[PDB]
Amino acid sequence: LNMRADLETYVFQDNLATAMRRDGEIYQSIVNDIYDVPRNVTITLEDG
Amino acid sequence: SEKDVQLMAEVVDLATGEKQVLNDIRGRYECYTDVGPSFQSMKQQNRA
Repeated sequence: LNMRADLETYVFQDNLATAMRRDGEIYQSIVNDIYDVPRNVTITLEDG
Repeated sequence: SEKDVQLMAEVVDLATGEKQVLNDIRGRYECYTDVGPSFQSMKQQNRA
């Protein structure tokens, strides 16, 4: 319970010191229009 | 009403915010009261 509690204060500390924290997996970045406009039945760019 | 689809931003629990929030149906019951082992994610329950 304390290890999970130290985790709540880990993230909100570390991310300020280290900076960063725009991370995930695979594609989420680069090519045409911004953010997550799709939504069904569209594949290959024009938001991208 | 039910009975429609729109993959990516499907509704599973999301409700209308109307013109002012804190609105909800009186049907807050859709289940029976039953308990079991602790699970703190949907994927944890799926393992068992």
